[PDB]
Amino acid sequence: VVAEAIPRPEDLLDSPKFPMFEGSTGGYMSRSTRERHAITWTAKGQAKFEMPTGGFAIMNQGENLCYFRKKEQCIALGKQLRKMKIENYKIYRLKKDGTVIFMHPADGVFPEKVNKGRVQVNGRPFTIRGNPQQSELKFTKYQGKGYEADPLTTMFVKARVMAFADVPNLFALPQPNMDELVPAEEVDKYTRQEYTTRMMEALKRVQDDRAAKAAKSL
Amino acid sequence: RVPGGKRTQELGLVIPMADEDGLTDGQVAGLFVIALVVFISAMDLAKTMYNGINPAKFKTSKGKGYISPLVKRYIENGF
Amino acid sequence: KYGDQRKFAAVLVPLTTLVFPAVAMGMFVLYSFQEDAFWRIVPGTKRARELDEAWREHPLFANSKDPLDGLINPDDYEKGLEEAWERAKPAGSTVTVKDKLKQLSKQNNPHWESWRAMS
Amino acid sequence: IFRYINTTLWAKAGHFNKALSKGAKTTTWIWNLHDYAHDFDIQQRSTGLIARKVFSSNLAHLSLVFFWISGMHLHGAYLSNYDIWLKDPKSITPSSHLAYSLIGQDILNSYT
Amino acid sequence: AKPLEMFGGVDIDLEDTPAHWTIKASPVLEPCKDNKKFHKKLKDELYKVKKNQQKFAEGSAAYARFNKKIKMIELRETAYGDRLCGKKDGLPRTIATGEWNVRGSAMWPAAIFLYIAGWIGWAGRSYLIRTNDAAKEINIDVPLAVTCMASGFSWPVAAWQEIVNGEMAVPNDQIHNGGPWNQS
Amino acid sequence: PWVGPKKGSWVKILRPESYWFQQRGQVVNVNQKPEVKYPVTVKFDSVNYANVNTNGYALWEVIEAPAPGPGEV
Amino acid sequence: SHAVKIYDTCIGCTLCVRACPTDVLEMVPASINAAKQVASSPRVEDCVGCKRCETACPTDFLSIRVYLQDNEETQYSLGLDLVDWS
Ligand code: CLA
Ligand code: CLA
Ligand code: CLA
Ligand SMILES: CC1=C(/C=C/C(C)=C/C=C/C(C)=C/C=C/C=C(C)/C=C/C=C(C)/C=C/C2=C(C)CCCC2(C)C)C(C)(C)CCC1
Ligand SMILES: CC1=C(/C=C/C(C)=C/C=C/C(C)=C\C=C\C=C(C)\C=C\C=C(C)\C=C\C2=C(C)CCCC2(C)C)C(C)(C)CCC1
Ligand code: SF4
Ligand code: SF4
Repeated sequence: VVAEAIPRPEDLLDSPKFPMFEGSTGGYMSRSTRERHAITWTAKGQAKFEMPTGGFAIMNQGENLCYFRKKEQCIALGKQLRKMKIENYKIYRLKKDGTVIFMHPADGVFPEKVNKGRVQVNGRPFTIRGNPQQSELKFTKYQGKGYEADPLTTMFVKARVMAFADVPNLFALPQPNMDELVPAEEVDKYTRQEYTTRMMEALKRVQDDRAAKAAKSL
Repeated sequence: RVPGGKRTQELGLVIPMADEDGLTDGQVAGLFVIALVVFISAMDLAKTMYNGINPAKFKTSKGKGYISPLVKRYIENGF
Repeated sequence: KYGDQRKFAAVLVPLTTLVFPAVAMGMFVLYSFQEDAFWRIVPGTKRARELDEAWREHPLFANSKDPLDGLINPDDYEKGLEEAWERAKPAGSTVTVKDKLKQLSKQNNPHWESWRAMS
Repeated sequence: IFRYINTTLWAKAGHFNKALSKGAKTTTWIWNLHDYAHDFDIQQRSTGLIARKVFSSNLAHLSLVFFWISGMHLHGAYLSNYDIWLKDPKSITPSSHLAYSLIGQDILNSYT
Repeated sequence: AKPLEMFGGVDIDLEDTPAHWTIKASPVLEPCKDNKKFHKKLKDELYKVKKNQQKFAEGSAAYARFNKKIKMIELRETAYGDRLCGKKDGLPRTIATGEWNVRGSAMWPAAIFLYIAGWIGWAGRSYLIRTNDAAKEINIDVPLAVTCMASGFSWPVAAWQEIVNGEMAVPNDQIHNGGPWNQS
Repeated sequence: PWVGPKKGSWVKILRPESYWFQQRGQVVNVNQKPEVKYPVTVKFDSVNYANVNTNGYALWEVIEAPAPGPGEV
Repeated sequence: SHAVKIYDTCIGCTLCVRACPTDVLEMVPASINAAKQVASSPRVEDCVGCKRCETACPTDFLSIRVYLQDNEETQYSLGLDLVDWS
């Protein structure tokens, strides 16, 4: 798809592409706004239509060009044109510098028609109820945005919910020994792979002690 | 005073006013000194609450922190 | 006399109900145009980014935002999950645990917290 | 001509609007039926029916106003003190409106 | 020691006997036929209505209607004599203690209303059960509707026989419980 | 080999967010493609707030319940 | 900007795409329904939030969900006309 050369509306006064329209106060507010949206189309007959900004208009038998402040007005006019069997209309966003961005028929095929090369953006692979609970994701990446969680996080919190209901079989986290641990950070033994072995043996000692203590009055 | 309401007029309820001053200017100034102290301390507290905790202080601030010996006990006593 | 406290009032009442409120309103409208204005509730402020990074620099709060933080030995967890999936893998299925988790972590939400691009 | 004036649509409530033809699935259907009752523009059939409905409804309302006038006239002839008001209007309050002596409603009628 | 002044005006029975459990033994109330406020109120009613009556002509129909109203007022005075009214208002009271045997008791109206209200609800429920369609709710099947309306008289027995035989209620796992509160 | 409930067979809905959760509805059709995640199509007598009386459910959200009966959803 | 998410229950109606007044939604090929297509929201930065897509969605509960974020509003999500934020 080739973007056209839509000029800035303040530099294209009196263009032959402009349809005959009455002109109202509803048009884009100059002297305060510099971002304009332009919609172009090619018609077959001078059929009267309604401008999104109040007032009616008559197309041209050839090319047409209109400028609007908002993309919504351009899309409304596009739907109105498409109701009149007028395809091949393109909607551009004009930056303040004059950069032309091609917006509505982005890949050249209207969004209601399946086109190859598209990928489901903002897709979630479950029913809407499958979203994780907001309470589970507190102070994580998804603090108040449980609907933004990746499906792996949703499954992880679901498994956590499943686990944290069998209370008797849970493992209480041992209380840290603050007074005798906690040396200066430079005082470490390195041996990271040995540190997990130390984790294993210390947790084994904790579990054995807990079992021995429980097997006294239970 | 011009009273309003039925009960004040039909019971003769009156509002006495002391002919003296109440508090002398010196006492009011003494109260205003401590009010200014409260005001300065409250502005400082508002600043601290607005900025919040700075965790990156351990990279620049001197000292090495401190956990009081009871706070350690409260840590390891449970939750 | 019962008056003589109005000497304090004639200064304090005009001050605290006219001068202080006007100065406060002017200072508030000035503060509204700072880049730091309402940095705790308004998204995309510079100070919010600095505070988040300062929290992340603390050794305790490095991996605090990760929802999966906690696995003491993630290699053991992954190996056990792979072993359990091997015995339940349907017929000649070609999906492994590693790439399944990798593609279940990668979602496509470009418009999430995109306000972290101005400040 | 008049052979098409049939009662078959009296039982078929909501016939006039094609949005109500699906049947009363919800209670919103009742309120919509009452809301579209006089909206002749959106109801089914051609524009001639719109004109017929508008004009005939105007005539029906005119008959209703005439019936109201007739009721006022009969109240004045048979349920009023218009005689004594004619004889002495400055001492008699107009009254062509009585109340039955039920539930003590008799207390509403006053000396005119 | 004068409980009236001790409690700021209100008086206490101070006696523990079953004979005082009836409403008629209350010291707040008093039979209407020997209460001064009752006499004064209904005398004022008679006086006002009579004063209105004299304003009209003697031979008019309004005079006869006011005579009928006066007779109704006097009949009301003599009919409420056995009804209990407070020793300070004169307005007769309604008994809501389940007495079943006092003037103005609320047990008889309660029983009558509960019977007829259960009748209405049972007739409606029977019609809804026997017409399991929306078309039958807008276009009422009048023969079936009046059949259910007449059949509703035996509701206090049929409803209980359905309750105990598992034909009124439905297990919660067969109707929509409500909005989901969890899933993750 | 047919998969899912038979056509015209009543099923109880097990989708918690469904308007017809724990209700019953006839099975219109079941899509036989294994790639379809929600193949079971169920129609209901009671329409939801969108005035829609039919919806497609997953294979694990219909339990083949009996007929509703008199005065029962 | 709001957050418009499409869920697996989509059946490729295309009604949500047609109802959108700012071309936020589009149809992408897929293999999870008989229509072989699901909706997508590649341009939610233009989502005003009218929720017409939710009105048009016929699934039991909407396969497309729009989450309003008022402390997030941009000039496009507010439909600003008299004023430019660029
Ligand atoms: C709850 C606190 C409080 C409140 C609501 C008031 C209210 C009042 N005082 Mg006052 N006063 C207070 C505490 C307070 N006083 C204290 C503790 C002192 C001793 C220092 C005084 C000394 C004082 C004098 C000498 C005079 C008043 C006067 C007045 C009246 C005029 C307002 C004014 O200019 O005050 C000015 C008062 C001050 C500057 C003193 C400090 C005010 C308090 C301590 C601040 C509390 C603020 C509170 C936390 C709310 C903050 C949030 C706010 C932005 C919503 C008004 C009825 C005047 C008047 O006409 O009285 C008849 C007057 O002449 N006051
Ligand atoms: C000559 C007078 C006249 C005529 C011919 C019409 C005709 C019409 N109006 Mg209209 N209108 C009028 C006066 C009139 N209006 C006035 C004075 C107002 C201002 C209040 C309106 C406000 C109005 C609105 C807002 C709307 C219409 C609509 C309509 C159309 C359909 C009406 C309908 O189906 O309602 C059916 C009739 C009813 C629902 C009547 C119900 C009774 C009313 C609502 C309550 C009255 C309470 C009562 C007075 C007090 C009760 C006593 C109490 C003691 C119990 C129709 C073309 C509607 C439309 O879509 O137009 C195309 C529409 O939306 N009109
Ligand atoms: C004479 C004047 C009068 C009027 C106009 C009303 C009007 C009303 N009453 Mg009511 N009532 C009255 C006198 C009156 N009451 C008296 C004197 C008593 C005795 C103290 C009651 C006791 C009473 C109860 C206990 C209830 C009502 C209810 C109602 C409302 C529903 C109407 C109804 O039954 O629908 C027809 C009935 C149905 C559609 C469903 C059936 C429900 C009824 C109550 C049958 C239940 C029978 C059941 C087996 C026994 C229940 C025991 C216990 C729960 C009380 C209605 C506004 C109901 C209400 O307000 O609910 C919100 C209600 O539950 N009334
Ligand atoms: C005469 C008499 C009697 C009888 C009575 C009766 C029987 C009655 C009945 C009555 C009735 C039978 C009534 C009914 C009523 C009804 C009503 C009144 C209704 C209402 C409705 C409403 C109120 C609504 C509501 C709602 C809804 C719809 C939902 C949501 C929420 C709401 C709330 C909004 C006796 C003997 C006792 C005594 C004497 C007198
Ligand atoms: C005696 C008395 C009293 C008391 C009373 C009481 C205490 C009561 C209770 C009551 C109760 C405690 C009740 C409960 C209940 C429960 C339940 C659970 C119920 C149920 C019901 C039902 C279920 C119904 C059904 C039906 C019918 C039957 C008919 C109509 C239709 C229907 C379906 C609705 C008083 C004090 C007032 C006063 C005096 C007298
Ligand atoms: S309207 Fe709903 S079901 Fe239909 S294509 Fe859009 S998102 Fe999918
Ligand atoms: S809320 Fe409105 S603008 Fe946003 S995606 Fe839905 S239909 Fe489009």
